[PDB]
Amino acid sequence: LTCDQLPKAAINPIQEFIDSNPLEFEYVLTETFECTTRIYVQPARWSTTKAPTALDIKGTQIMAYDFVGGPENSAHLNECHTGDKQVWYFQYTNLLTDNGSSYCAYRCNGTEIIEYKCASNNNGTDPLQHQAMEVAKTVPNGDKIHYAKSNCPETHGCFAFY
Amino acid sequence: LTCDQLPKAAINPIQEFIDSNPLEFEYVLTETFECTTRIYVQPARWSTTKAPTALDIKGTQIMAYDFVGGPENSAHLNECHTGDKQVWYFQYTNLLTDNGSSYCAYRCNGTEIIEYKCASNNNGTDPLQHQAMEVAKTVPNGDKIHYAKSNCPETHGCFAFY
Ligand SMILES: *[C@@H]1O[C@H](CO)[C@@H](O)[C@H](O)[C@H]1NC(C)=O
Ligand SMILES: *[C@@H]1O[C@H](CO)[C@@H](O)[C@H](O)[C@H]1NC(C)=O
Ligand SMILES: *[C@@H]1O[C@H](CO)[C@@H](O)[C@H](O)[C@H]1NC(C)=O
Ligand SMILES: *[C@@H]1O[C@H](CO)[C@@H](O)[C@H](O)[C@H]1NC(C)=O
Repeated sequence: LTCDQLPKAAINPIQEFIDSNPLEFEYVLTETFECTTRIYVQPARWSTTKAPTALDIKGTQIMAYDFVGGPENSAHLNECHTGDKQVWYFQYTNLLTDNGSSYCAYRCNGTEIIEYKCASNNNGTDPLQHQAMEVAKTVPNGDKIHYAKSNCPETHGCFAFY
Repeated sequence: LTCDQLPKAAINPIQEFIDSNPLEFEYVLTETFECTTRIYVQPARWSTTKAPTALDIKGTQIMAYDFVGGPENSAHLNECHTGDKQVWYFQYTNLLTDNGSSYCAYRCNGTEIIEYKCASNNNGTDPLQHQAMEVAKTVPNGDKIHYAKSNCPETHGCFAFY
């Protein structure tokens, strides 16, 4: 199996993601998105693209990306500080269940995987999530995929921020 | 007029704030919240306080505060990185109108004002907002209140983030 052959799952309407806030990552590829919270935001009233935004928040640092739909269930992200483009797909989503929400998303470079983000608001207890992670690790460079919360900083009274 | 005598307006239910996302500050007191976007987040499924969170996002930096209600329409904030406490009130709110949402909030130390945050998603066009700012500037230390967006960094394709 190669990264281009992974499933490209249907994307839930944006409000379903917003209603899942806040999420934390359970499995990631590089160190970048360890100990990170995901927040979805609807488009600004003054946005001329009317693209929603994904926020990746790691302590007191934040990466924001406006995103729009592309072909074959892709998300086309524009990183808001640089204007750099990223193309993402979902292996699966399972939002707004009786046990909360999860999904696994990935970014390829051709046949290899270069980033991975499995998110949930149920502490990774959706059996689909572990299952998806085990499939993603089988594509080239998927050996890097690892648990995202092994050594996160101590909290100071909040639950999704530190 | 002193800061303790400013109005302490009714607080809209949290979902009305969430539905106003994203907001930007129009008037602030210190330099801290210049060029800053406000995002409200519902409590995490795993939060034992079930407090919502306010996010103040300034470029790639973020301050998060879980907050709960206190006496006399106060918001009691817990800054998520330090555990430091802040007590806030609203001069007014005007959320989810046909021209969007605005509010002005403040933080006193006794008779003086120490921080001010007027937010909107309509570029400060709610006449209540300019009016509230003109009242707040009359309390001790209100002379510091100023326009929040005079010199913000260039955007790179997004609208509420940079
Ligand atoms: C994929 O890798 C190649 C080789 O380094 C690079 O030129 C390209 O920009 C990368 N990203 C893609 C195709 O999104
Ligand atoms: C979340 O899952 C991790 C890993 O299994 C575990 O160590 C932790 O106790 C869980 N947290 C809760 C609140 O159940
Ligand atoms: C108000 O100012 C006094 C004097 O510096 C300080 O001790 C106190 O902690 C400040 N903050 C309050 C009352 O919230
Ligand atoms: C927002 O208001 C400022 C100050 O009046 C103005 O310079 C700017 O052009 C306004 N933006 C829009 C999109 O109307």
